[PDB]
Amino acid sequence: SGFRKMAFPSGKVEGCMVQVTCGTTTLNGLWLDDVVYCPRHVICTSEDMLNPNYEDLLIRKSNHNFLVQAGNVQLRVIGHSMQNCVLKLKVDTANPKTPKYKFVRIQPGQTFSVLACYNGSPSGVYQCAMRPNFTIKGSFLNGSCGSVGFNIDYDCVSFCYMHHMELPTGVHAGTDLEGNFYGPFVDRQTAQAAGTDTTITVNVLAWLYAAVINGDRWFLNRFTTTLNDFNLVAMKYNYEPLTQDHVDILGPLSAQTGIAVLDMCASLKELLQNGMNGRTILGSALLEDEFTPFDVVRQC
Amino acid sequence: SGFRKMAFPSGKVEGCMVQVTCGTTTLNGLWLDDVVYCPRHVICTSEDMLNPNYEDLLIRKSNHNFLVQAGNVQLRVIGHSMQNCVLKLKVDTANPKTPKYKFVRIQPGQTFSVLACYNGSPSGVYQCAMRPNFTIKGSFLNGSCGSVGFNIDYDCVSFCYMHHMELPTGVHAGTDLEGNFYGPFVDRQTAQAAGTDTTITVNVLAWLYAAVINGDRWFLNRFTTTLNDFNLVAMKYNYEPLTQDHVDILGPLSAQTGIAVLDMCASLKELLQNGMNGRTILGSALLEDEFTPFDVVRQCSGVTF
Ligand SMILES: CN[C@H](C(=O)Nc1cncc2ccccc12)c1ccc(Cl)c(Cl)c1
Ligand SMILES: CN[C@H](C(=O)Nc1cncc2ccccc12)c1ccc(Cl)c(Cl)c1
Repeated sequence: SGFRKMAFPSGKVEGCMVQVTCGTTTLNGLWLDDVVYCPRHVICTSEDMLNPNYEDLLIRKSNHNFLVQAGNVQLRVIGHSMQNCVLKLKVDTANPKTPKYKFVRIQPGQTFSVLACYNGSPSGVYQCAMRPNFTIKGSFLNGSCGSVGFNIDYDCVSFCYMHHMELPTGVHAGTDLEGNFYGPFVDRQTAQAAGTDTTITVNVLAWLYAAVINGDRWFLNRFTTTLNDFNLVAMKYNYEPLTQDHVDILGPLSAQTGIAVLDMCASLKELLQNGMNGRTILGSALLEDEFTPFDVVRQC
Repeated sequence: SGFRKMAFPSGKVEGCMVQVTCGTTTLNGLWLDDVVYCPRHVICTSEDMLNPNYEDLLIRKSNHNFLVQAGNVQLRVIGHSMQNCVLKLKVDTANPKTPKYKFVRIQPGQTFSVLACYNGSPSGVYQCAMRPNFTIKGSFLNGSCGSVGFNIDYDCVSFCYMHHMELPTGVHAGTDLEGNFYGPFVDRQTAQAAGTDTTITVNVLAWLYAAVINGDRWFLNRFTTTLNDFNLVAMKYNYEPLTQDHVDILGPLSAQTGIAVLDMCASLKELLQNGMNGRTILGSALLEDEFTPFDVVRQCSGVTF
């Protein structure tokens, strides 16, 4: 019993964190095999940030401009290339702690663990979701760029995010491990703003199922609803519309608790109209949307 | 920016998790040097648990009854002894991944990271607080016993908790790494209940400072209060009393934000009597009490491990 926001054990990712320094900029790098991945903005100065030509700046760099440090050992950069917004530094030593890994691009609503690092040293691990507006609500300070988001499948680390920047509202933007940004963001100091964020409806529903599995039932009702009637109410509360894919994904939890998806949807509709009336669900006074259906099944 | 419930990196602890099997029971063990620590109830069956004489049960066990597995390698148990509610299995091989470590007993209000394990395999990490009633509001399924709680201080792991059981309300009880239970709990299948829990006041204050550091400041007011007036109001809302030690510990945060502790106490006093008025603090509608003052400083300053 119990329900917690739970991150994956970060050990397999800690053994990959290194420090990458280019000139006056120091950030984190992900050392996998003989390659160190890091945000390409490490090659930027003060002048080339509003409108940098990364292809031009990288052509001017030599292997000896990059200083890579893994623990108390300096790694030798023998090559450099750019893949989208990620810089790839070939090194003359393969990481002996390289776990089994994949690079995966996730969709909004998906969750992952973040290993926040500073100077190649892991400082904390927390759980995040890719917001529908493609930002993440992380906890990051200056020097955290290059910190990675990941999930663990048995023994395999799926790297899904690399931290690049903080937007003016305090939310964070980054890329997958192939350097493609999540969202309409660019690694330029140009005026950027996250779109209005919305609630991940399928995740709220999965969390309501987790609460039922844990013995919370006060929010349940005898109503059901149509998917269309639910979406029309949900959207007035800035909730994402629920698709037939989401209803199918909630199937196992529905079978486990004996509460049909559209029956749980009607309970969600009531919570939105009423509020919690001084009550909590799983120790929370707000509806939690950072637990996917797969997270709930895994944890329960 | 941002404020998250954040656990310590669990890597140094993952390299110590092993599987301990005794008869039909399989749980987790903590392998440090040539010793594997695990809950002493691993030697019990369902019948033994009702009224267990652990000293008598352990005397009947031989080293070969314990099956220890580190990854897919079996460790050979060359000795066994009991220290309070923890069983210590001497093995022939010292853990090469043994980090710098200490065994520490924590106080209520203190926080720590839990590496939840099943069959000696780490499955998740989360941050939690030792409640004033000495339970932890964890997330544990069957097989999680032997999962450990820890903090990291520089490059030293301080092991502070080992999971033993789940109480009828769904909250959890365990011991320090010397086998002494936190709280008035016993490792026997008997009627047990956690005492009425209270809020960790010093932690709520630290979290209010974290919110101010993050720009969330609607709850601040012009008022201050005496420590005595604050504690009289706090006592009525099931909040732990705030001591002069707590006021001193909140000092650096008071200096950083420009909000004196008793000034923040007057904000908390109003929040308790009037509520949040439909507003949130750090995206939460409840006052969060599982971040210590040190956790807030560490997170809002980027200390690494
Ligand atoms: C110097 N790196 C920053 C950046 O946002 N860096 C940070 C990352 N995370 C949190 C931070 C909190 C406070 C201050 C900086 C933080 C930056 C600025 C603009 C662009 Cl376009 C890019 Cl790619 C990067
Ligand atoms: C076999 N260990 C169980 C126990 O409570 N085991 C669990 C520990 N954590 C979470 C659980 C969730 C669901 C089911 C079991 C869980 C047990 C029973 C009574 C006593 Cl007195 C003791 Cl010491 C141990």
